[PDB]
Amino acid sequence: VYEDQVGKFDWRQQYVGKVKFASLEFSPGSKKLVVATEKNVIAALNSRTGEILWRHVDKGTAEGAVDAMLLHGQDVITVSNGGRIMRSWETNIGGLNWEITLDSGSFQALGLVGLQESVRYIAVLKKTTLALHHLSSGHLKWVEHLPESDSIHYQMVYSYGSGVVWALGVVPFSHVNIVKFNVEDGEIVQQVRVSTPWLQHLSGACGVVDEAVLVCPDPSSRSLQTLALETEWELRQIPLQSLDLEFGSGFQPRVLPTQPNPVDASRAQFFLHLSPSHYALLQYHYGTLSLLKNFPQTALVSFATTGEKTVAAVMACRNSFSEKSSSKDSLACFNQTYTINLYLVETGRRLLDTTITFSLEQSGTRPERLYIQVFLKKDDSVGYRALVQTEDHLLLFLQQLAGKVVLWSREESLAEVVCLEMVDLPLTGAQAELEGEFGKKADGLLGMFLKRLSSQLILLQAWTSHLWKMFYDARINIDTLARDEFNLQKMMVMVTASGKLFGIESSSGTILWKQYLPNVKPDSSFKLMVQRTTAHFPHPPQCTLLVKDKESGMSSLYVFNPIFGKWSQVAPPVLKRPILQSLLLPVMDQDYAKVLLLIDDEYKVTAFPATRNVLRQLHELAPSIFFYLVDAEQGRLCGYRLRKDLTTELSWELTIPPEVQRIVKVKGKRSSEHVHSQGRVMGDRSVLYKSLNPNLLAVVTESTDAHHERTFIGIFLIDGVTGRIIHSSVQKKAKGPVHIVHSENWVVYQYWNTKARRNEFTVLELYEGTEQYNATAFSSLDRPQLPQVLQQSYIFPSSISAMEATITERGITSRHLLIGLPSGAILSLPKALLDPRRPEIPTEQSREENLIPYSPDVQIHAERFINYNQTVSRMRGIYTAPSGLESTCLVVAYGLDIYQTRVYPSKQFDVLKDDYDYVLISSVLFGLVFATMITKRLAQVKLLNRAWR
Amino acid sequence: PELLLDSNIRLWVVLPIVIITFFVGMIRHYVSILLQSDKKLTQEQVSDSQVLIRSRVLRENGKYIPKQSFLTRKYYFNNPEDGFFKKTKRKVVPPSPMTDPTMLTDMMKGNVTNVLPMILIGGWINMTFSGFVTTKVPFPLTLRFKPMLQQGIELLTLDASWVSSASWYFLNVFGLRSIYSLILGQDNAADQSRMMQEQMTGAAMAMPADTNKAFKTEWEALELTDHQWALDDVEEELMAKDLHFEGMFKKELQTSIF
Ligand SMILES: *[C@@H]1O[C@H](CO)[C@@H](O[C@@H]2O[C@H](CO)[C@@H](O[C@@H]3O[C@H](CO)[C@@H](O)[C@H](O)[C@@H]3O)[C@H](O)[C@H]2NC(C)=O)[C@H](O)[C@H]1NC(C)=O
Ligand SMILES: *[C@@H]1O[C@H](CO)[C@@H](O[C@@H]2O[C@H](CO)[C@@H](O[C@@H]3O[C@H](CO)[C@@H](O)[C@H](O)[C@@H]3O)[C@H](O)[C@H]2NC(C)=O)[C@H](O)[C@H]1NC(C)=O
Repeated sequence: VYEDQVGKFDWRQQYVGKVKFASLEFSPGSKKLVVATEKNVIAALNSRTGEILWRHVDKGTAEGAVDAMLLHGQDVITVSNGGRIMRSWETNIGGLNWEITLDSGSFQALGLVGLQESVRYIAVLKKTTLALHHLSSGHLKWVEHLPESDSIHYQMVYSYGSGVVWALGVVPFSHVNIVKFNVEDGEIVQQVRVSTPWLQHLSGACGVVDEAVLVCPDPSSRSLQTLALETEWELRQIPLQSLDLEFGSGFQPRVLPTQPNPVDASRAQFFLHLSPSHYALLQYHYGTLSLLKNFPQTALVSFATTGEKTVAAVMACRNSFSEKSSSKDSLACFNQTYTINLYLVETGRRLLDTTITFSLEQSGTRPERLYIQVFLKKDDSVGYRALVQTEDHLLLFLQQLAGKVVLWSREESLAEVVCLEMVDLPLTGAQAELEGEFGKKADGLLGMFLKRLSSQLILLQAWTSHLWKMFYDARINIDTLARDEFNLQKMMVMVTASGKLFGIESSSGTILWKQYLPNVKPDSSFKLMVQRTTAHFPHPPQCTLLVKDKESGMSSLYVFNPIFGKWSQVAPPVLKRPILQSLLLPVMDQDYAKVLLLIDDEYKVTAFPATRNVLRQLHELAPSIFFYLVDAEQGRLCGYRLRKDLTTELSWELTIPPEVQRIVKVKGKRSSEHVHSQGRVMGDRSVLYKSLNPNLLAVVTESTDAHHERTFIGIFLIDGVTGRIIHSSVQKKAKGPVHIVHSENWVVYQYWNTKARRNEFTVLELYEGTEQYNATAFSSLDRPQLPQVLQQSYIFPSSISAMEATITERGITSRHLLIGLPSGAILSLPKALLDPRRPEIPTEQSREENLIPYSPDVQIHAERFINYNQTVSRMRGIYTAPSGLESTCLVVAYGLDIYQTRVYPSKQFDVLKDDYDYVLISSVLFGLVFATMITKRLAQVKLLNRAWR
Repeated sequence: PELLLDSNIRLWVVLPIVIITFFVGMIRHYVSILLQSDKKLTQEQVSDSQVLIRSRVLRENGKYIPKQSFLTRKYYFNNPEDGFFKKTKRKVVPPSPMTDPTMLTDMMKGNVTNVLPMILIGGWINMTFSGFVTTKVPFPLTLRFKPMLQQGIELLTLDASWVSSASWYFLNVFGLRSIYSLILGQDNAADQSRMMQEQMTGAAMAMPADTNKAFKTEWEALELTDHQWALDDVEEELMAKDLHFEGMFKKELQTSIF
């Protein structure tokens, strides 16, 4: 069936990380565009269309990061990790050309060295070790040590086409040593010693210009040092009088040199960074300096070469411009508009054809990085493509001259997703009309009759209009966003760690709205929750978002709309210390909304929707709400509770030794979960009652000490109501990543054994006896009993990156467990297979009722593969949302890409069967009538003939 | 109320099944009428039947008859010298029913095996729709009927109230059992359950399986019966009143002559 419906109601969107090292070479340039991002993934985009041709993902915990990336005519070279493994890739195809291992050093810089004709070797300089490898094949022959390496920092390695390799060594505050070697064999020629007390950094700063000219700025005395590595003896200090001498007080000055690798020689032009934004192109001939084109604003600049001519692109904030403290605004209609202009490098000419103008929509984002791809065409036309990078995470491409400046934009901030939720659609016009027409407060019989008559008349008019439309025929999604009989299209909100809110649809998958936060630093805690639903009219939907930091300790709450995007005019303030925890109260008040309260570090309850009836209901509840807090470093499990109005009191306390055990993860019970059957059939006919706990938390603790044999891992089951451990399970030979999922009454946690290289699967289930309790009111104050705990063991030959369970509204269908694999395919397996009631020896009644003999051998069937073709490179998490029919769950797997589908728990029992031929049914239906009418006359004539004869 | 269903499964299953069973019953009735064939009746058997009717009528209505003529009839029937039933003897067929075997056969034959053809129809209908949910029955049911009721849905938590198309049509068969006679009449032969079972008034009521034995049985039955002249009691009308002849004589004026 899956082959027939390839892409009917599923979609996958592939993304990549933030662009770090992107090049815009390939003079032929059919569609190739290489990008190496900061998440250990190297991708290739298309200039024309924009799709991904070939991408590769190695790592992403802490190793395999890209450090440097060089580019030859057809072959690309890059170094991963920190100087251990280096592999070279291709652009015409996708794969590995060659690989090379390095020694144990600290990667600082690499470059290309050409013997006499072209590049034959690459030079890699580490903290102390210096090496040189081949570019075509992989061979290490040139490797040697430097004179002084301990108190010496080597950076900014420059190479010449003559055949001499130069190396610059600048210590933080002392002297400077420039060394040089040959290219044929390792031979130290001579060493230059120069004293410079104001030379502090050299990694990114000083550049090489002209032909071995070292130029360095100095804001202390506001001067320039120029020295010759090739010839001369010492440096020559140059004062800054011919141009405007304006160096920022608290700013280190930067140089922007450029030297084409294919060309043995270099250029004599370079940009100087001044203050926040002050660039100036100047040329150094021998001792005289010519400055021209004193750029006033020049927010960003870029260099480019195509042939013997050099181009410099300048990005300015122009469109009525009004410059603020650091940002730039344009007061005409759209605001935040920028222009790109081309300039000559040899002279200071400005092209009259190159004039790019584009504006952004969101406010706050500013350009960060930009590349330029000039190419010669025709005879007297210069064409170039600019790729401006948005401040947070976004890519954009511009054309030279067309109808629209923006060609393709890819959202690169949709990779790292922290929290995600799904909300429904408001209503349908006819449905809303019917709901409003039914609404009656107090009326008599005559009134209801009149209303019914009016509704009937409206229905008749609608039917007449419909029939007219049929007779005639016989002869923006944001605006509509209507619902249907089975709600399958839902609006999902995604939150990025960067701080961007994305609203995408479930059916199509197009970006509807996207909002930006003022400022979000890395590793921030996010939490989204929906208070007001969309089923009602009287007030717009309300969605709240909590965000807190780690370093400073700031907590903020936002109240926005998940349907449109505009935020409401209601927001409480936050004071004291950052918000610790939040809880959603099921009781509703005010109009149709839920009440939210938060706990401060001063142990106080703050209510979000301040309302007299809200506080009255909260006070009437009083000793009914409990709060448990969990600590990892402190290792202290606390329980507080509300008393009378608003105050904490310690009720139950637990402590765990941090040195022995360590807290890792804590899962609980979902709020939206309903259990249909409260008992289970047993061998003969007897009922068995279960043990359902709405208030029960599970703690997973591991061992701090890691050894081959000594490994401690266990699960604690504690009630949040009263401190009382139900069951404490412990293993002895398990370690590594452990995943725990909690369900109706069964816990599923997986581990890895060191004694035997395998992954063991433990299923825990809680069961009561044959007699039931009160069974009308459940409370944890009472119920002084201990439920039976059942454990079983299985084998799963995989890693299980993610695990989730399909959750349905009523809970009548089966309970499938979705498991992700490192490959990317997601497999769904039934819970019945992993049942604790698996008899070892085949028993008569056991095999008679419903049971399969126990066998610890779980194989991965290829038929039970939801992901047939579309795969997820990194499965961070999977979210399952219950649909509305009965047996339909929407599964969305997030991570490096996005993919959405529908999972069928047990085939289908709510929708009409697909293979249902109506021709046969209609033919039979008509033939029955035809045969009845045929036989009627036969019977009549038979009766008449029998009577007469 | 749960398990929200589509509006396309009710218009493509319920109505088709209802019309299917309705027209199947009607077609069966019409074909049963068409296939009915007359049985040949021989003159001697006809005469035997008429003599039997005459003797039975004598047995029933014998009070309002003269005693002399009644004894003449009874002698003509009995007549120890010649005897009509005694002399007139036709061919005899060897029998086979026996006391205990037939006493048991009265129940053994019955109508036990007349449900299978309807089961065939239900099986075909269920084969057409494998995984389907037609309707729910308000009547609470026990979980031991779920295998017979659902028969194609893999659900153990679901209640047995939700029925499949098989039981839906099965209940549809007997729902119109008393409705078929409403349009046809008292003598209806549209019963879908009893397909092979012949249900009719019955051609040739008289069935003289053994003419001689029936003759002897009627001969002894007519000897047993007595005579009680119900005419001898005429005094009851003697002392009475005559007011009904005044009765419609009033209402016989009102009609004129056409
Ligand atoms: C099972 O749990 C339920 C709920 O806890 C118990 O029903 C509740 O029982 C209490 C105590 O008998 C009732 O409180 C009553 O309050 C009135 C005043 O409102 C007072 O006059 C009585 O003396 C009594 O204290 C409460 O109304 C009742 N709730 C309901 C909904 O009936 C039930 O007794 C428990 N059953 C067992 C076997 O433990
Ligand atoms: C996994 O995805 C690949 C694509 O990357 C599938 O190969 C392509 O599959 C599509 C249909 O899924 C083929 O399209 C077909 O084209 C013919 C005309 O050429 C048309 O008559 C068909 O109706 C259909 O549209 C496409 O040709 C095919 N491409 C190749 C190179 O084979 C692949 O089948 C997928 N794997 C599966 C389905 O197991």
